[PDB]
Amino acid sequence: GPVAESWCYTQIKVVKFSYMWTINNFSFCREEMGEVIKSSTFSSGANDKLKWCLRVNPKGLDEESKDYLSLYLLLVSCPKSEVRAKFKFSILNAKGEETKAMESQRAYRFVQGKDWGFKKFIRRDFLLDEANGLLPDDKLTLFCEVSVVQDSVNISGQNTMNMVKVPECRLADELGGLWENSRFTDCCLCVAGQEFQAHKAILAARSPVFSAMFEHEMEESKKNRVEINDVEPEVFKEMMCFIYTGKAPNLDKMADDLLAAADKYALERLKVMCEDALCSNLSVENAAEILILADLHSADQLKTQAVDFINYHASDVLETSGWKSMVVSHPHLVAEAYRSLASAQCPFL
Amino acid sequence: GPVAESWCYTQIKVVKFSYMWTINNFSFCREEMGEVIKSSTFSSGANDKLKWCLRVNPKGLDEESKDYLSLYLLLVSCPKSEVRAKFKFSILNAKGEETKAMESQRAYRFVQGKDWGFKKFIRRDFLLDEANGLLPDDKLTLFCEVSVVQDSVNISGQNTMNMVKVPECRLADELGGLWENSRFTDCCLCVAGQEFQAHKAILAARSPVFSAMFEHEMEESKKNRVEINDVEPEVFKEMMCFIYTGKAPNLDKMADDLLAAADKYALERLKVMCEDALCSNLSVENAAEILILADLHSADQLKTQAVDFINYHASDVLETSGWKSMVVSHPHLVAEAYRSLASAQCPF
Amino acid sequence: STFSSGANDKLKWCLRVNPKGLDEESKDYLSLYLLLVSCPKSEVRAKFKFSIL
Amino acid sequence: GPVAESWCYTQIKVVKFSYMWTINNFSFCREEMGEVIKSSTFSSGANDKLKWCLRVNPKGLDEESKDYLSLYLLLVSCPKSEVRAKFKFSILNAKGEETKAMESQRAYRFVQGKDWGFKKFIRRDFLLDEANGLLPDDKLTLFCEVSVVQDSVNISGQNTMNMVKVPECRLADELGGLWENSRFTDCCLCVAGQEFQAHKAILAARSPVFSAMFEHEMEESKKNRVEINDVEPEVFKEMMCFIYTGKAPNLDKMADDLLAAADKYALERLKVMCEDALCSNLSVENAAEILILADLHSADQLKTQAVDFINYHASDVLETSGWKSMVVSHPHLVAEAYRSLASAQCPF
Repeated sequence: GPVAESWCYTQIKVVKFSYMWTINNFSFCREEMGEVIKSSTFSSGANDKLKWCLRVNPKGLDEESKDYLSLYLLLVSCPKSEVRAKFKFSILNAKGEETKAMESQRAYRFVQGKDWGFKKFIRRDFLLDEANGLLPDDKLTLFCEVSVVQDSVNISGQNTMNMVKVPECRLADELGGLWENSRFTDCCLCVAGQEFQAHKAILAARSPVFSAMFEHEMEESKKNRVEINDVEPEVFKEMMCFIYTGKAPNLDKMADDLLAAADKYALERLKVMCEDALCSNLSVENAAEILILADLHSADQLKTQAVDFINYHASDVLETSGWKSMVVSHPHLVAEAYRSLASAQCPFL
Repeated sequence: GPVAESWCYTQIKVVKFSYMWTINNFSFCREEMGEVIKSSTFSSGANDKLKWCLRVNPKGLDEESKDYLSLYLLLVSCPKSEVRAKFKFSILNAKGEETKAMESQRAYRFVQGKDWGFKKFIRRDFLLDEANGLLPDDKLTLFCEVSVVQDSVNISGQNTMNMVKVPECRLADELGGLWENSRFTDCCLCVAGQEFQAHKAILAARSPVFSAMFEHEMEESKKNRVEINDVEPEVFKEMMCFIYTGKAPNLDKMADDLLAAADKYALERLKVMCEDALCSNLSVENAAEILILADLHSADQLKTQAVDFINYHASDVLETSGWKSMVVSHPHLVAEAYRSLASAQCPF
Repeated sequence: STFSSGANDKLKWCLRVNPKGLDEESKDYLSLYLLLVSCPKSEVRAKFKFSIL
Repeated sequence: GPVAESWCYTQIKVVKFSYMWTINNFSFCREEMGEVIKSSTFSSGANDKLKWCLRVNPKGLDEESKDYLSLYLLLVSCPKSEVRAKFKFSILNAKGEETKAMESQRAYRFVQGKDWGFKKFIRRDFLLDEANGLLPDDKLTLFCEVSVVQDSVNISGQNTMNMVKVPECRLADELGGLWENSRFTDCCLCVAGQEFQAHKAILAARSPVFSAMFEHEMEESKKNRVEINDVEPEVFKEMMCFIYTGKAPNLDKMADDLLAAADKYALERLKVMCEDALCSNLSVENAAEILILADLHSADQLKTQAVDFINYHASDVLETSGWKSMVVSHPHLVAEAYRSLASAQCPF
């Protein structure tokens, strides 16, 4: 049984009657063919508004039956529009067990005055026979079962999926919020006159450089009044945003001096983010100073990509005054570029 | 496995419905040829405006369907114009397996009031044969699923290009290193005599109760030392590992008391995480105990799921001795179970 | 669109047309059908008449 | 025709793209069998999201179309899932009429990158012979017209629910009565000695230039009297018969100076609707006097439409003496016309 997410339970209400119909002194039928005996009206607890009755002909109702008992069912009151029904009849013998039971194969509709039943019910001679016990002590016993169907209803239920939904990771969010809110600050940064503030453990975890003068028993002097003079405060605030959160929102406008800050403080992750930022602006004129900053800050991937770019576009780099100043002030780096261009991407002649 | 300069991932959106549909007293078919009986309109959470319905003819649709039960599927609600879907019908037998599970090879174009189905679905006499088990206890149990597709989407990725890449993030690893080489910490706590050390701001960032305890009536006098003698250290160290790392590796072995710790320290994600763990560890022989803890430690959706599980398996849950202790200990939970099962059996 | 009158507002109806047809007899026949979309009672009898302005 | 109590108008929306296409020097087709030359991507103003294009095989697509010019219609990009359309192809002759036009009876299904059309569109030798005149100056021009169908909407118009009805709006009629009956005005103006009567608040309700003049320096001392001595009363009465009634009945007969007053008094809606009249009265013999007004009185859409008319009819606008007067009076208009003509004739 597969699990579903929606389902419907179409239920059609069905009720069952239980009726007894016993007539005494049946051998005194007192009439010839074509005469009926209407029963007493009966119902059940619900809905108690459908009044049923039975008509029975001891002799044959028609010339075709004659030597035949015939039994019918009739409905006399219908508060609704119409009612379809099923029925099973039976003759109770001397012992009381059901014999000669015939039922209806269709759900016949009934209106007030409509009858349904078996006119060819049982042979009258077979009933009047005594060996089968169908007429005990001049009593005729009949067993009536009437089943009534009602209008169909659909409860319908949407089954449960309702699995556990978990929240996302929040550590970056609350640690970043802890950065601005600065609850229970332990150290007071100083940057170009600004007096920033931060904790101690997160810094000594992010940067080996910070833990260098923190592990060497330098707490009571340097932690309260730590002085930093290299980085400007805007970039310095941005790199603590990186320290506490792990994100660099506006790196694209400050990729150079934040790379200088990353080189100073050994934040290798931010080093490679600055490599990322300064890679994707490679124009034919700025590659000289890109090489300058790459060699000054010991960058690897950005330096290699800049060397490949200047080897590709040396037709226009050489005209720039940055390249001439590069050649003058940096003897070794031009030689390194010559080395890389020598045994790569021109060995075909 | 070559690597390319670009990559296109053309994805077709697919939504899979599931549907149970059960009939009682079918042998009283009530009508001749031409009868149709409809089902209820059903849909999943997506998109909540694409409703479907079944439609079955008991005796048959036409004269050549005299000895055939015909089954159809009708689309009743669709805001858009054209929606196509490929469906599969089956019959759950007495045990519950599918029988004549047939599929349509095409995904027909459906519109507002369009029907498709198998007119020659199953034989009438083959269904009404009792030896086949196709009518268990005079009940028809069909199982319906439709696979609906939407307009395909193109992500249009473009890899290689600039070689630049991040060497991920070392945050969790270095905060674990803070567990490793001890720390010049902020505060020394006490867990049943055993000495643990942890910082203050990191606790105050992720826990309202720690921030409430730290800055009120303790930051002036007893800032260094505080004692917790309520949660045992073998789960306490793991809860502090959740505070430091953002995740808990060891949850399923020992979620029975760390969820109590999560309620005691108001960590919402950790509550939900152990809630999911105990939801996966629900079983018949302990569901009363999961209900006891879910009511004791303010779990809500876990309480609802455990109540639903007990409603599903109420026959054998009553046999376990845990329910008998639960009756005399917490009668309100028993009343709540009766309350929920009353709504479950509202029609009957 | 589904339609009914004010009373009793529980028997909703709608129409359906096949512009080309349904079967091989209706290759050159427009077909019009009327169906009942919702009913609270068990069954309802009716007679209908169609027209083209 | 009886009136029914319920009705429902079913509308399936249809839009239309009207298209010109023009190719030079068709004798230089430059290739044999197998060549295609495309067209630019085109769309209409609404919704400006359905992008179509064309393609033509100068020799043919298959061996059955060796002597057939092949034509197809192609859908390059669309935001919706699927679009159907009915299309019609045509060829313009030398005289400017349509010849050998043929269309398709079926609303074909189009999707991203699918073509539809007639491979056997026209006979290549029939185009090649000059007797029919279908190749004017070795150039081919195509008339393409396509209609796109859209989703169904039903308005479901219910009638005879309520016999009562509200008479929309008579407020414009009473405000028109405020001008004719003059209904105890407050401030009496003076237009070239003639006396007109106006109320005070409802002028400033719509006029930004009156709201500034009425409260500053005028209401304190000379509140009853102020003089307008630049606009003639024959059009000033028609102008004031808009601020009250919300409309202008007598527009076209003196739209030449109504727009002159419109930018003078900064009435935005009056300026646009009089720009409508002066755009509708565009012709070759008055384009100079239209453009001089559109430049002196800060018209923008009128100035754009006028210069676009002059660039297209510049063969005979230069013959007019008003153009010669505009040249010697306003050189900047001539410079703007040269700039727009250079932008139009950028490829040459």
